[PDB]
Amino acid sequence: NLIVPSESSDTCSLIGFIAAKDDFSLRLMRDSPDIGQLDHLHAAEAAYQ
Amino acid sequence: IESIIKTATDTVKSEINAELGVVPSLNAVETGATSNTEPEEAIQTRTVINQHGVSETLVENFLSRAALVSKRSFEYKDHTSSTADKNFFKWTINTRSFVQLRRKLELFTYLRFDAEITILTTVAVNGYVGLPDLTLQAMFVPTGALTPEKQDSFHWQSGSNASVFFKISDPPARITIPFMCINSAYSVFYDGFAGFEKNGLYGINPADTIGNLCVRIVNEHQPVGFTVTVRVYMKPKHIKAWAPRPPRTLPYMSIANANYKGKERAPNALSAIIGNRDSVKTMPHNIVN
Amino acid sequence: IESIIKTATDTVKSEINAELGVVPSLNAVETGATSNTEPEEAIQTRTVINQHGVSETLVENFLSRAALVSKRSFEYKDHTSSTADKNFFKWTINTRSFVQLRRKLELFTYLRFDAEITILTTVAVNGYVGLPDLTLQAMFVPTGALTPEKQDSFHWQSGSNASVFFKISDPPARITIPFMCINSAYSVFYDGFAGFEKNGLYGINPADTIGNLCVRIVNEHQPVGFTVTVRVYMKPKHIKAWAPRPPRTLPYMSIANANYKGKERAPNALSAIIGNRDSVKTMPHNIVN
Amino acid sequence: SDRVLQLKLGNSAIVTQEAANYCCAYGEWPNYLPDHEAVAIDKPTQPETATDRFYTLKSVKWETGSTGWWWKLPDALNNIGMFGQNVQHHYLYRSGFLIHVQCNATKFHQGALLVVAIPEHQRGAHNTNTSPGFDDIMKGEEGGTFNHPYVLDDGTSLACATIFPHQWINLRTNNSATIVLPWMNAAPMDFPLRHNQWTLAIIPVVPLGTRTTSSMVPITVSIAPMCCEFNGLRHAIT
Amino acid sequence: SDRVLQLKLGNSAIVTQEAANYCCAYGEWPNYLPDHEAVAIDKPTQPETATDRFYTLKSVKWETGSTGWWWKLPDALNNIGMFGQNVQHHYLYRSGFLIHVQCNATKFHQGALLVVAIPEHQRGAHNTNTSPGFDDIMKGEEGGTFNHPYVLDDGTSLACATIFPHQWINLRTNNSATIVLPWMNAAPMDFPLRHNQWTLAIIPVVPLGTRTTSSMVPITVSIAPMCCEFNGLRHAIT
Amino acid sequence: INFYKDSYAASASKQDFSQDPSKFTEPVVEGLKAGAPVL
Amino acid sequence: INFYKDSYAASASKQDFSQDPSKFTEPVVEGLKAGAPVL
Amino acid sequence: SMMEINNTESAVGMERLKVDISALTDVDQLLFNIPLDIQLDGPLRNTLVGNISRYYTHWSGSLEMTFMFCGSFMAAGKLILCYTPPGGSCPTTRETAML
Ligand SMILES: CC(C)Oc1ccc(CNc2cccc3c(-c4ccc(C#N)nc4)ccnc23)cc1
Ligand SMILES: CC(C)Oc1ccc(CNc2cccc3c(-c4ccc(C#N)nc4)ccnc23)cc1
Repeated sequence: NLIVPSESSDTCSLIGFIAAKDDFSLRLMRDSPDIGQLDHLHAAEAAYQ
Repeated sequence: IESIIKTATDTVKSEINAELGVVPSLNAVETGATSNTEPEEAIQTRTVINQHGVSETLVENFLSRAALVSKRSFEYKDHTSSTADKNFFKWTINTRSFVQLRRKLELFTYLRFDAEITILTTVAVNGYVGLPDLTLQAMFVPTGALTPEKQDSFHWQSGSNASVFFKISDPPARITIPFMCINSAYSVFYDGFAGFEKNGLYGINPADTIGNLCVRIVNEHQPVGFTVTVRVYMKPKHIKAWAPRPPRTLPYMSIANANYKGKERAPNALSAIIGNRDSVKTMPHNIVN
Repeated sequence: IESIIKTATDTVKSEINAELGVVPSLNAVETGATSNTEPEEAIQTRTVINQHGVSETLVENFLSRAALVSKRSFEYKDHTSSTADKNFFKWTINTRSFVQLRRKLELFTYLRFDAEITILTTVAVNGYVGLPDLTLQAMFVPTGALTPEKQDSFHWQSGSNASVFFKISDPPARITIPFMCINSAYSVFYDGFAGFEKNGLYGINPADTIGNLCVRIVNEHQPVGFTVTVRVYMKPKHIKAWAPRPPRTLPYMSIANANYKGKERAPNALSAIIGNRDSVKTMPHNIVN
Repeated sequence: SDRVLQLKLGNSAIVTQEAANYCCAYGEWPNYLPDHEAVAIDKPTQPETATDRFYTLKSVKWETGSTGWWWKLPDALNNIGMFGQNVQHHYLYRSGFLIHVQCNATKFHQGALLVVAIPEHQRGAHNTNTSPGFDDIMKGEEGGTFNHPYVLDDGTSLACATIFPHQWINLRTNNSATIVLPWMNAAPMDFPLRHNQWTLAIIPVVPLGTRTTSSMVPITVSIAPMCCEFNGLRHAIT
Repeated sequence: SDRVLQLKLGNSAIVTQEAANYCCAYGEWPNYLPDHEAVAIDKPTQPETATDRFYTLKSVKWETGSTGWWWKLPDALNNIGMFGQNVQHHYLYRSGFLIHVQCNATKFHQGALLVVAIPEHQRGAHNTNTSPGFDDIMKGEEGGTFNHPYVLDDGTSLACATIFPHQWINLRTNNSATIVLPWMNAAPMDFPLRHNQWTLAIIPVVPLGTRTTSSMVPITVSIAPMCCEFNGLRHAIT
Repeated sequence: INFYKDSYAASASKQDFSQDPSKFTEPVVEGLKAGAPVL
Repeated sequence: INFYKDSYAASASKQDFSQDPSKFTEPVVEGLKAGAPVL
Repeated sequence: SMMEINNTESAVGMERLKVDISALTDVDQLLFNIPLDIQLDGPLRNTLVGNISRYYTHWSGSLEMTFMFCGSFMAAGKLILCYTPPGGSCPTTRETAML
């Protein structure tokens, strides 16, 4: 159990981390689905003016 | 230690462990080091001879593929009465306009590379007569050179500017620009102001200024109008990269800055980058049979 | 014994035979071995020095020729009012659609090869103005990448996807895709279910998933409409093959499965694969003079 | 001499006095996975004699109308003995198989069984576009029966099935068949609940006949896994 | 340095930062049965990492009135994981055990647990001539509680139980105890369903005390069989 | 002629003349004989 | 194949297999140990 | 790099990067789980391993998870962290997960 004395905070936090090990390998490059655009960005048109 | 790595590491067999004072799964994140716990320390392993190559994650391979950096459409017509790109355009060269290349490049702080440029041109008849085989001129106009004001201005005589002349029926025009920063690397990010006064631009290293790409149709206008679209692709090559960064999460807003708003709701909202699940005990795609 | 065979075997002369306990024409099919009876044992032979090469039946030569795997027609027009392939299409990559390649590949259980892809494009005027020299973009969209939703969506900026840009007046576009199974060989047949739940697809190894081929016209639409047809050819090369199989007899029904019905009557009916003759004593094409 | 055979594996033995040699599929023998072919890095369990033994399935009756029978491996064994318990507790499995098929009758009987081991026997459905369902494919110890053995239920043919590892049981000649199967997969290990490497098929190409008094003529199947390995220990799916 | 310990067996690992050395009972370490001591002649199954791993039992609450707890080996594990499946399918079993007992509290808590492994802990009943019944003895994973820990429920004494392999958990000093048990039997193997070699006993000789706010203080037991062998394969008793 | 950096880009390999048909024609544990009856 | 006079014209350099991840994973002044606790 | 394990509504901003642990009055309770599908939008996605891997389609090799306890010096406790190879449902009881 989480066991704490009266003057410690009754609730405590975990931070979780992840990494790859050095046996890790990646294959077949693709466009990442994490980014996109619908319009032009602001001031992009102005690069032509 | 710096070493040559071509394949992923092998796994050794491991036995039972029961040693006092030896505790390889315990770590201290506060040092800032990543965990050094090996699998052979955490579980009993078998021997595995690992053949998986690591070449596809080379920074050269990761970055050196051609990406769209500029796309412009203009009317090829008689422009005597237009308000407009009058048979030519000028582009102030930047990499911030197209998010897929922008996000890849911004994984790094400093980059040194040469740029392979491909120019792809396409033509459509304005609202048919067939498509003309036009000649185009692309002229690099460096910092402080004069840009053309007209399709037939004498700037296009190009005595010292690099120009390439190319046809629409040809393969795409291709040139390499050398690495041309006045520093040893481009500043992908710049925590500074461009000028000696306070009013100068934030976020753009003056050292990285390339110049202008000016593109005209060389032909006189025809009796009918066309739309010409020019696409510029850039491929980094002979790449060096330094100090990798947290990737962009929020949608870009502007080419001038890193300003951020996020999507209205997760994923990639300012308040929540990952989409919500019901609780920390909920397994979203749980296998049930 | 494994040996190098370049030509068919020679025939030796043989004499009369009359040996007790030696009976080379007798066999036992129940072992599962094929008959080892030689011609020199069955008849009196002459010596024949055999020069006939065996190179054309090499698995490399048998399979490594280009076959049509995908054919799509779409309208190149203004699509603002269409319901339709609106100047582009997406194809989920498979080999089961065209029976001649499908049957050849299905002579084997496991195959490992690289794929040479040729893209042939053709255009006709919709119901004449001449034919335009269009630019097309083919983009490989692997598993879990985003496919384009529109002809001009930003997915086509192709920062990390492989794209090829090619003209209709060019020779057919050609690339090689490497052998890309997550296993050591493709599973030509798969006696299993794709998912951890019961509802997943039968008959398709998830390990063999290639992805999507997305093809657009790069040009803006013209004032008149065209039909564009795209043909994709695949040629296996650097081929390894394992465990040959009974060939397909019944017509294929579906690309999802081995489901079978047969023709209404022989040949290749479910009840009769060979066409009928009148009796086992009837010689159908008997020579009579 | 090639007619008498004893197979001994663990606590189980089979003798036959009327074999016809035996088949080693593709000339291979079962082996454990070597280190230069391994993927999963946890130390595998290798139960040996607890798993590597003959399991005898329920016998089927050979009748004049019989179309033939099939059993899928590992599915037919996935719930049997310590083999089944290890497949239930482990994500990954690998093994060979030794298959012994048994069918005696009198010298006044006639009939021939094609006994064939088919790798990746992906079934078709008859006369439909819908793929075979889970309950059509996954039969367990009982196995299934052929719908159309003449096309092997897959639109191909029985006549060419001798390209696969096989023997015959010809009641004139022999009363048993033996096939030794190596590991036959594109991956070095697999999840045993969703993919079957081998289908055993028993097809009566010549029907059972006699003019003595009829007796029930059963066909009996004994299968020993060979060189069982299991990886990815967790709770039982079961 | 003798306060931090990692125990790794199969796919399981335990770390402790507050150990007090660990006990090897009678200075022994678990080993497999050698040929000069074997009785049963069938080849044994040795499942290794499938059986030789920590199993964690249900935790018990240490309360001010607690008399102590016990678990019998192999009984407490006879239905757990691949260890349980092998005991169910085999007549004969042999193994050692590595026992790790866990109990943390605050620096304002006090209390001492005697953690002792008792060989052949043959129980008595209190105040009767009738011997303890089957359901008094055989408790499984839940284990039992002491009736009279002062006589160890056997008419002897708690004060002398330190003759058996033991550690203490003194909440001042340490939060865990570790005991390594060899095979401890007069026969080289035994039938695991009718004889228990070892009893783990946890007895609060000093009761749990504090004047901070009370929290539940659990005691947790993890037991890894070591060098499991099984003989006499048959159907599961189960 | 191959100026590409990846070896999978190469032309086809039509020179592999090794055969072993006995794995398909004679997977019997005791090899057949010519001078003796099979059974 | 490179017949151009400037070496920056060349094709890409995909052969640099040197790594040192410890500058990102272990920039600690006293290197970590396997056989000893970190703090 | 930090997992966004607390990807729940009413966790706002930085709160999504920590999991809060409280004292319990029932033994052996489940505290949290982590979905491992890097392709789908779960706790692993916005990580260094996550963001780089999503430029690729295939992956192999081992992952390391590290948890830092951030209670007071006076806080004590023992946790069990379990990885389950695939094939069935995510375990909901400790006696199942510890296998
Ligand atoms: C007309 C012909 C003869 O000359 C031309 C043709 C085209 C061009 C357009 N080039 C270019 C377009 C876009 C970007 C670059 C960069 C660059 C890229 C990334 C970073 C970062 N991080 N920093 C600099 C360097 C050189 N060039 C560029 C320039 C001259
Ligand atoms: C747009 C350009 C740059 O990229 C492209 C272009 C075209 C393609 C289309 N490829 C493909 C089309 C059809 C089949 C394949 C296969 C394949 C074949 C047979 C078997 C079996 N048995 N299994 C896999 C492998 C790779 N590819 C294929 C993919 C990417």
